[PDB]
Amino acid sequence: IVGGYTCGANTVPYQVSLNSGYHFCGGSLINSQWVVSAAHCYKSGIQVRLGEDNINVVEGNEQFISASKSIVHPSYNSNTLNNDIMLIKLKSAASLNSRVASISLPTSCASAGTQCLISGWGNTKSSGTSYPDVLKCLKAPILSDSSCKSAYPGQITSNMFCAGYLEGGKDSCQGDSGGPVVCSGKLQGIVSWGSGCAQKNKPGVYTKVCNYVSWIKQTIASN
Ligand SMILES: NC(=[NH2+])c1ccc2nc(-c3ccccc3O)[nH]c2c1
Ligand SMILES: [Ca+2]
Repeated sequence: IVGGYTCGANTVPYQVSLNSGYHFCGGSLINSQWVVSAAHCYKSGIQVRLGEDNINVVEGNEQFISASKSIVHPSYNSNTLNNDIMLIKLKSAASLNSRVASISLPTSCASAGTQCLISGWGNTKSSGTSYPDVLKCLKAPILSDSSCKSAYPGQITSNMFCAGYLEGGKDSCQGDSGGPVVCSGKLQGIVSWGSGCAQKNKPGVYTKVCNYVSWIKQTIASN
């Protein structure tokens, strides 16, 4: 996250870290045995880490659980990142309390102007790299579809939305992919892509979760 603030330990209780020997993507806990992330974060041998604040120090609230299966969206296109969403089922259910809790899926799609909370352990610099060990947060608004398509002509589909600042300085970044965009207590987006990070007129682009609720619910119900 570039230009964000330190969230504070376990203040984002649905945030997970996907680990394959190291943190490589974020994710959101949607129930005690399922995590939603970005399809471009897919790989085999994923261990889901819940209750994390400092990903390099075991502080006491962590739950490390392996994935039993991953399901990438049937229409995911890795060249355009359209339908960039995946589901991960945990080998055992996590123990939910105040520091590890699931986030609700939305009943309605959020509108431009909505302020949301984006979080992750991604790079905090726009030029250069500095990866933080504790969770960073950013409050940002969803932008109009007009501003979004104008910033990325020919690349935005109906399954994506932009959120951020056209002025730059604040954005999600590499290492934040797969994480949550929560607006009014509902998971409305998944950190998906951007052109660099925090650059002027290049806001972050997110998977529009409201368009996948039926698929998520039907998938969980049968697996
Ligand atoms: N600017 C942004 N909002 C952004 C967000 C997530 C990203 N994730 C990446 C990324 C880059 C290389 C490999 C995987 C990634 O998720 N770039 C990203 C950029
Ligand atoms: Ca830790």
